[PDB]
Amino acid sequence: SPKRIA
Amino acid sequence: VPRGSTSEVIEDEKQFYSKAKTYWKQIPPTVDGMLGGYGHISSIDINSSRKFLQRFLREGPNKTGTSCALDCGAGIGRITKRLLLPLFREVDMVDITEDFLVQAKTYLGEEGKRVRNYFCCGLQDFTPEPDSYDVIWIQWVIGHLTDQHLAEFLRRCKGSLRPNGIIVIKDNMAQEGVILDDVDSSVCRDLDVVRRIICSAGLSLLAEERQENLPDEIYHVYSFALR
Ligand SMILES: Nc1ncnc2c1ncn2[C@@H]1O[C@H](CSCC[C@H](N)C(=O)O)[C@@H](O)[C@H]1O
Repeated sequence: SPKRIA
Repeated sequence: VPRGSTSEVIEDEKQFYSKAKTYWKQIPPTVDGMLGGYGHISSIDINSSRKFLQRFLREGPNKTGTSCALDCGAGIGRITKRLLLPLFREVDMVDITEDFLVQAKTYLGEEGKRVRNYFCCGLQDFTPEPDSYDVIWIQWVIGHLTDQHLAEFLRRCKGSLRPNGIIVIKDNMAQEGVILDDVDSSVCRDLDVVRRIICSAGLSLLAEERQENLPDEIYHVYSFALR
């Protein structure tokens, strides 16, 4: 999915 | 320093796939589920995808047809509903998660009667019919394939295109390298890596576009149109 930059 | 291939980041290929299958089996069959808590961005995404695709639908020698599209990693059919069914006479869906394809029959409503095949298969195991699709749409799923499997899937997709057909990839891109997410069991690759893979599959870029108006905190998203 679209997701927060780790 | 940066990793350039999945073979540097995946400890065990069978577990890479099996963990991803388990992860998606426990995601709700909803737009917010498909979008990882970002269900609210769906309209921004679809509007941009539509404009991107319409580039290729103009009259002329290379006009992409409108008979059939294939939605890859389709989930419940978010893209099939809002982007593809309106533009293509029929659509096929492929996804690994049976529960999502079952939910799709509800989610898609009456227009879903024009979904022809619902294929429940991993992309790594799927061979689309030759000379069948005007558009093959691959969104928010390439990170679930190894580089070898992604290159091979793209080769099989090439063989499935109708005259003037295109493949579209739309996905998360890393600033640099190849980054493992061990919770959903996927990778995020930089633009150089993705372009390498596309080239390896015997495909060429027609267009590349960054998605605008996304939350600042998330990976950048790009679209590629290929033939
Ligand atoms: N190896 C694989 N082959 C096919 N589908 C896969 C897969 N790994 C994950 N998936 C599917 O990939 C989807 C990611 S969520 C994104 C769904 C859809 N592309 C959209 O943008 O709305 C889920 O439906 C999940 O079941």
